[PDB]
Amino acid sequence: GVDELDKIDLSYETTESGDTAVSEDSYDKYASQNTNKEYVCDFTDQLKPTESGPKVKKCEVKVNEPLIKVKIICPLKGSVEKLYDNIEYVPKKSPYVVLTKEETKLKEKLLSKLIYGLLISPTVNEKENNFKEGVIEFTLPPVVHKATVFYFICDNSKTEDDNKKGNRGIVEVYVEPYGN
Amino acid sequence: QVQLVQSGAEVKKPGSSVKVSCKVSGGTFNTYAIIWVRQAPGQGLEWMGAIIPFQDRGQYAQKFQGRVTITADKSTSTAYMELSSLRSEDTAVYYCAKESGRAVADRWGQGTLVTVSSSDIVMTQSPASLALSLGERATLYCRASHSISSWLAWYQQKPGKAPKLLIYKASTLESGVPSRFSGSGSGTEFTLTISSLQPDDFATYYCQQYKSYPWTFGQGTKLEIKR
Amino acid sequence: EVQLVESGGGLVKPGGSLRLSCTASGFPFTSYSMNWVRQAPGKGLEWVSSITSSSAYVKYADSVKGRFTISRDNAKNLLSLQMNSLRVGDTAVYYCARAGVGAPDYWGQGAQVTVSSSVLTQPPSASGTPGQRVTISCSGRSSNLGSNTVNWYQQVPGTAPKLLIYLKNQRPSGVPDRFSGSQSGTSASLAISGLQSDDDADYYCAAWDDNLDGWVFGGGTKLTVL
Repeated sequence: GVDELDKIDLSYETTESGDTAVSEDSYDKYASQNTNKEYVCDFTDQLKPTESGPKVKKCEVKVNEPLIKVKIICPLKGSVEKLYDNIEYVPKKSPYVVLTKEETKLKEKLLSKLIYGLLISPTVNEKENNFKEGVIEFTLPPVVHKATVFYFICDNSKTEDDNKKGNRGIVEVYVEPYGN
Repeated sequence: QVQLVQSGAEVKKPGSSVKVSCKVSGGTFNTYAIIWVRQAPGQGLEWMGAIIPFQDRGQYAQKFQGRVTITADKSTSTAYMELSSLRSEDTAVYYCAKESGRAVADRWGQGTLVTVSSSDIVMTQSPASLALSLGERATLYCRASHSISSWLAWYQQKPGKAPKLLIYKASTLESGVPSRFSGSGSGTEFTLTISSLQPDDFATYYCQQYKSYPWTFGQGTKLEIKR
Repeated sequence: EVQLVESGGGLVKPGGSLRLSCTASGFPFTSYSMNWVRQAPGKGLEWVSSITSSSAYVKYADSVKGRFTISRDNAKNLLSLQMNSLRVGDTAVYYCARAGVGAPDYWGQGAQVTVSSSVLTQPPSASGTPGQRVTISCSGRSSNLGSNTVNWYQQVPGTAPKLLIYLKNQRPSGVPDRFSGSQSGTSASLAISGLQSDDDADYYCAAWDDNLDGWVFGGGTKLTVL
């Protein structure tokens, strides 16, 4: 489909674990902070370099009701000296571009071609809706016909302080059908 | 840790159907792929299909298309592989496996014996067999007919057991694998090396590409002790 | 070592113009949106304008729409605010404030601008003796607090607002655990435990308003430590 050949990288491939070598049964899995209609995944304090690193921090966002708004916060490099120097986020074009599992690897997909009727506002408060500024947002539509799963990454595992290593953030947005 | 439990053995007549179950306990079931691989008696491994349960639709190898169904019951965390129009040639041990976020199938069921009685990447492995003594350096070769980048895994299979993953991404050792194992290669030529052979090493080793379905295996290298 | 330094302030005749500038240090300027907030003498905080990192999206308050223009040069780590057709109502300290995950997290000392010849609701006063747990409340509408997290500022007179609570209940590094914030529906409040004389100051709640497309502040509450 055209418009996809112009916005996504068809050659991109990654995995949930990345280069951490941690299997999913050893992830630190936890649920998003859900308040009213807003489900939030905040990695502000989850990814700092630790002795045991690299760890995988997976935030699970489970949606089965309409008009839910998802906010994801990924600390910027420089926010705290030394701790996020090598932090990276994927896709760079989030939330317009997301990762979906094709076969057994994560590849790029346009979120608007995945959850139709989605709303992505260009701004988050006064900021740009992009991990470049530290936070992304999108609002799911009143109706979803099919189960959908897509991922975001906020990886500080390549950052090293002392002998400590940062953790790898993962967001899984599991949108079960709703609205009939 | 994750455990996959399959249904019991089954004897079937030619032309009938068989359904093998696979119960996953521990870990997450709905968003990770379940794989089905069979192995005829004394033969190599053969990928049949896969399924990510939340999608409710499976993917299949052309050999079995129109003849097999892979389902998943999310309420019981149980995957099924149903194979119709059975043959004597379908006599094999059928394994289910699961990927765990590292793309490779690193969790395997015990296998289920089914006896029937009344443009794909080609992996080439050498030597077919290797006879060495303890303390000696072992070197196994594996070639891919098309570039697979670094999406290559090395399995150790003892008799009667399921494949055990030793190396993924060409050279990443699975946890618990001793350092005397090492992997190397990129593109089309890969090697598995055992720096000093130990008693537990003598088995049959397979390489497998997981760049693209249908996943394909080499015919293995039987590494046995020298007289 | 993040710092924001304004300049250009001074006395302007009613109807004249003035160019404010703010120069940034200590952080990647290209990774942060910027704001201008103004505080008239004796009064509270009023958001003026915002500009995104790439200058792709500018937003203004209707108080200043048509007269004010925000710009940035990231090669010069520069933020700018041209102010035209000024009025006595525009008399205020003009802070440049870096945008945070919630409300703006770092502020400059402010440029004094003198021109001479919809809101959050806070209690006007709050008091308590040392050691007590005092409460300051904040209520709004569904366009702000009904769909956006609250933030809390502490301003000692003569200095810039200091961020205490962002994103409802998060504390910036260096803020004691005795400060905590809660929020429910269109209501919210701030809790200050172990009250001490060092807390005697004004407190503002802040949240985004989707209808206004800008930051809204509370009128402010003066906490006196008895």
